[PDB]
This record gives sequence, structure tokens and C-alpha cells, in this order.
Amino acid sequence: NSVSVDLPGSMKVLVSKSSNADGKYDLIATVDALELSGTSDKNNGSGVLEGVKADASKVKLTISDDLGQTTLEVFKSDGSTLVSKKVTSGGSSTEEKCTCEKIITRADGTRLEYTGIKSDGSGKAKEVLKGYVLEGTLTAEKTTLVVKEGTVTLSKNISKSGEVSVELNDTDSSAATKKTAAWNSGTSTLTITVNSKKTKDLVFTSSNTITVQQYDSNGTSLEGSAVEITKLDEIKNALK
Amino acid sequence: NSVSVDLPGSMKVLVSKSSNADGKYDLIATVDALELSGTSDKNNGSGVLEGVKADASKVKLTISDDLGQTTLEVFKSDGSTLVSKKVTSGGSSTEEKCTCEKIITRADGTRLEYTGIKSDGSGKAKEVLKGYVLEGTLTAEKTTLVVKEGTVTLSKNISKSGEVSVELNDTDSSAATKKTAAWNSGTSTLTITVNSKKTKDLVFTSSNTITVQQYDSNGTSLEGSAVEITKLDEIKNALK
Repeated sequence: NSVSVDLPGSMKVLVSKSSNADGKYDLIATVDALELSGTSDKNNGSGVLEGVKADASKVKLTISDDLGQTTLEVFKSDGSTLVSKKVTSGGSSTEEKCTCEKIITRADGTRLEYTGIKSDGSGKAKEVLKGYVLEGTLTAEKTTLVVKEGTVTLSKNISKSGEVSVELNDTDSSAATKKTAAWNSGTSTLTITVNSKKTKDLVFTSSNTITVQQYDSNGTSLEGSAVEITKLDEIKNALK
Repeated sequence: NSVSVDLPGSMKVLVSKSSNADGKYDLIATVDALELSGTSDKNNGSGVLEGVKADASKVKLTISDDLGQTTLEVFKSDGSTLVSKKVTSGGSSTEEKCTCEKIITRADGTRLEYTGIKSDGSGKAKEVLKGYVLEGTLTAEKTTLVVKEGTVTLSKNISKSGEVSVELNDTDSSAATKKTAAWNSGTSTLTITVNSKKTKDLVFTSSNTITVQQYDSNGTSLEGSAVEITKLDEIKNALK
């Protein structure tokens, strides 16, 4: 049947031995476990092939009419989004990608800074607050800023819709110092529990601030009043 | 005459007191020492203004019909290139920019890696060679990779067209240890001169390699034969 043709960048394209009704030739080529297929005016392997990934991508392979340069363009589920582009024009090959960044400046002065936003909506994220800085990552679903203290990991998740929800995971094994948190979305309050007893209430206010309130030894009543967090060290302390 | 209108992000737009022939109003607004002007169906300041920078930019200011959100889009000399975009929708304002990257893999395995490519064609650049790594910057005119040794700075410039040209600047003041280089583009050879005497010949080969040859004490004849550079330390030595 078809014949294989060698292409720069260690690629290979299959082309039919004969043409079809309208004089065009078949082209079929596998690109890193993706099957591209198309038609061509010629029979030397040049032309345009196309295919899709598992994420419903749109891959376009363009082999120059003289078989000197191969252009592999990746596209989203629509085929109208220049994600990445690899051009092998003989000996050398050049790969091209792009990243974005978003700086949100809230009225009170606090900020959300997103760097290296991939085309899949992910990247690195940083929240600048009054007195401290939280760091973490960004996905299409949520920004996650992480604070770590000992074996405790506090995670503040800002949903794409700007919703705020906090969780806490402690790799501590002893059920005498192990912390376990519960989130109340109505009061935006994370209640920590150590040894079956409530211990601390962390409020993530509408002012983009965090307040700590301690429970009494009984584990049922809040003592004193809440206190605004002024520095990262105080959050770490609240996680101790 | 006109009246000023306050806009989120501490902006102000001037709008004519009366309409014109076709019922449209004038809008004029200065944005960080750029004058934007346009017409509107309304008289509350909403609408589209436009202007240009010194670099012949194309600035588009769009004030929502209810004066709640202001979108400032920057464009290149053509007005069809989304460079940057700042949206102030009330209390908070979000600024958006994008960057790109290009990885060139030469046949021999050496690479040119460009990160953080601004819209003006500039960014950071890195050349990966066989045994060492050169670092530097990228502009629309040339990539410049810099090696530094003492008061000597060697600069290898890869022109946009891929041309290679090397220069050397020594902040050394004494004309007894001060190095001064001369570039021969036919032989791709940089000849260093210390104390009026030729001392070293650095050849930047077509193999993406550097070779060092030492001059004899006389300063006219090349001794031994050229030697390929295997590590950054050897380049630094050649610059000593």
C-alpha cells in the first residue's frame, strides 16, 4: 500500500501509492501517539495532515512542498487557538509557547498576582495582603494558597468565581496533637480541633484579612475577642 | 465648555456640554500623558476614546454605559495587537500581559532558549553549548550573551539573522594589564591585545564551539594549535 517518507525532526509520513478521484493523495502520520491524516496535491509527503489528542486537541502538521520544513501547530478543542508551535526547518528545530500574567489590585491595596499562566489555565499564584504574602498555585478550578507549619498545611482556595474556602490537613499521626479543621462557608470560619476539643477559629474577612480567636480549655466557648493577623508568623503560630 | 466625569481607577473623561450634527458627544481624556478622543451616543462619559503614544501605539479606552467598568487596551502601531489590558470594574482593577518563549534546538544538540519575551521583542536569553552555558539578554536587534572575568566583559551577539559577532570591554585602567579586543567577521576570530601585544585568538566555530590559541611573547605568531573550550572556566581563563 502506502509508502513512508522521512521528515526533519525524526518524523515519518505515510502517503498513498496512487491518487484518488480528484488527483489528491492520502497522507497519514503518527505524532507522539496521535494519528494525523489529510490529502495532498503531491505524492512526496508534503501537504497538510490533521488529528486530535485525548483532550480533544487539534493538531496540524504542515510539510513544506520541498520536504525541508515541518510545522506542527497545536490547537485547543476548537482549532482556532495557537497554543504551541514547533518548526523543524532542516537541522535545527524551534519550539514556541506563550504564557500570561494577571495582576488584580483590590481597592484596599491587596493583590492577586498570577504568573506563568499556561494555556490550560494553570500557573503560579501569589496573594499580597496587608503585612504578609501567601503563595501557591492556580488551576482552571481554583487558586490555592498554602501555608505550612510543622505537619499542618492550611489551604485557602479562591474559586474562579472569587469564592473563598479554607481547609487544613495535618500529617500528624497522634490524635493528641493532630489538628483537624472544619469549614463554615456562612461565617467564612475555619474551626480547628485538637484532641476532640475546639481550639481556634480563623475568620477570613471580607476585608481580605484573617482573625484568630482562641477557645477556652473546655473546647466550647470563645475566649477574649478575635485578633487580626498582621504577619505570616502569626498565621504559622495559629497553625502550631 | 466640556465637563469632567470621574471614572474607576482614578481616571477622568471630558465630555462636551452639547451634542453635534448627528447627536453624538465629544469625549476627551488624558491617560498617563496620552490624549484620547472619540464620540459617544451618550453624555455621561461612557463610550470609546482612542489615542497614540510616542512609540506610535494605539490606546483604546472603553467606558461602560453605566460608568462602572473602564477597559484600557494597548495596541501596537497597527491597533490589531492585544499587548496589554487593564480593566477597572469598580473597586478592583486587573492588569493583563503576556510573554512568550522560544527553544531552538540545533542539530548538534546546542540550544538557544528565550524566556519572558516582551511584546517589544526583548527578554532573557540562554545558550546551552557542549559543556557550558552562556547567559544574557535578547532585544529586537540581537541576542547578547555575556561572560565576565575580573574587569573584562566578553559579549557574543547573535544578530536576529543569526549572525555571530563578539566584542570585549575591559574596565581595567592600566595599559599594562588592560585587554582590548578586535573582531574579524571573515574568520569569526576575536584577537585580544594586552599591552600593545596580541595575546589570544578566540574562534567561534560553525560547530557552535569556541577555540583558544595563544600568541607567543612576541605578539605576532600563534603558538601551538587552537584548543576547543570544554567548560565555562576555560572561557573565564581566556579572559584573565
